[PDB]
Amino acid sequence: QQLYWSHPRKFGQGSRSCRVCSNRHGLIRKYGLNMCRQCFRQYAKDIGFIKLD
Amino acid sequence: MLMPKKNRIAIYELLFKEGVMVAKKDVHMPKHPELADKNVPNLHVMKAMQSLKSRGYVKEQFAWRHFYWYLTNEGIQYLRDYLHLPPEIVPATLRRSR
Amino acid sequence: GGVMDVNTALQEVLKTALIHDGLARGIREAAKALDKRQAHLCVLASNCDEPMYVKLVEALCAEHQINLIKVDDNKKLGEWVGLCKIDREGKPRKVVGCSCVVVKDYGKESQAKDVIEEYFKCKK
Amino acid sequence: AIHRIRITLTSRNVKSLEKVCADLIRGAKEKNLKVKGPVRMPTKTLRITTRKTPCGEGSKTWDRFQMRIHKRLIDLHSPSEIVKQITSISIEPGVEVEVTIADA
Amino acid sequence: KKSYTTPKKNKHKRKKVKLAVLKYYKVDENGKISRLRRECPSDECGAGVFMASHFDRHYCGKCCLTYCFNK
Repeated sequence: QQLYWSHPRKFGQGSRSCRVCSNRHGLIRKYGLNMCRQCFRQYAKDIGFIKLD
Repeated sequence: MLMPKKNRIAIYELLFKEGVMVAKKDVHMPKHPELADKNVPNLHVMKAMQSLKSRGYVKEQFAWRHFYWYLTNEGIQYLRDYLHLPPEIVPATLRRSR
Repeated sequence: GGVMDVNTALQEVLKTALIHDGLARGIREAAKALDKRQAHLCVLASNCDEPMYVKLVEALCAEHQINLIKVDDNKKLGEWVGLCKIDREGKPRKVVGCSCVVVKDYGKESQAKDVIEEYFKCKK
Repeated sequence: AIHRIRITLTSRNVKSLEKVCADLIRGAKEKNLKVKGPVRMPTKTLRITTRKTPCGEGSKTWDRFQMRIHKRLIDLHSPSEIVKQITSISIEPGVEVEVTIADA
Repeated sequence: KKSYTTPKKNKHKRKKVKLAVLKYYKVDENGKISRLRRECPSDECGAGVFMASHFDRHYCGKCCLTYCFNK
């Protein structure tokens, strides 16, 4: 088994991914959510966000 | 080799004692948490529990990047044999709820 | 009838030592188990495949203590040690030969069944 | 001996926090604990704005999601042994309650 | 997403050589033993385990990243 089997991943789009579905594009870092934008519109009611305006 | 026999016994003894297992779907983290300290990676836990599922000795569930496993009666029979324990032991769950 | 026959030192203590992983099996494990000061009991088959080791394993006991018991059936001690599971041991996909065995730990004590060789070290 | 002792409450929903807070004032007033009235802190609003489409096609509409958080303070003049009594009844709804042994 | 055009320096893996088990001990007289290849000066590997002999080196196969002597 190899000793060089990974590359640094301490910043950028290689570091972070969605907590529900493991995707890397269009994720929300605001308030500590770390969901994908399509997964957020799916769970927003259970998390406690609403729309009024 | 898949893993040293020292690792394989430490997964099965923790599974038999606790009655359940939990792990995340990531092959790269160097240590499984909890009583799998003293050096076994969670890649060995995923690969060990997969081999135990296809024999019928555990049930499996999955949600949000985590596996869940439950031990069952044929698996209790097989692990009590493999670990050489006395035939009277059932260490995980026994007392009737109210 | 009878009691405490020498097969007790070749089957019942030996099967008990396997439950505690105490055995070294075959030549290079056995030699390494004699060189590091771990050996407690030794078993040796008839001449199979190589006449030279029959000199060597006896001489390696003379370099230490002659805890050596003899059973010439090369298939039998291999059959007795031959699987770690409780059941269905005898399948022809296993049942290999095993020319020599050495014990590091003798396992759980009972009925003085291990003491045959401790008597033989004063009686022989 | 007595202390000056401070309780803080927090929730999303307003009208459950009103009934929780009113009951803490009554239990202190009937036992003469000389309670200082509920201080309303400014409201906090969280906002997220997202495209509605899952795939990037169509006319360019947006969704505007928000969450609102409400916070209060009450101060008491009493022993440390009796805040433990009154801070244990009517607290059943989804309201945070926190207390600190000296702040006044 | 295509048909594949093949390389031409082909191996699957190497073949590991097969040899009989033990030649590191000698009986010279009745009850006289010699050890033909040496142990390495070490904490865990100090007994029953041997250094290779090459044409210009002695090497420990167990401590494999190190324990090499240049004669």
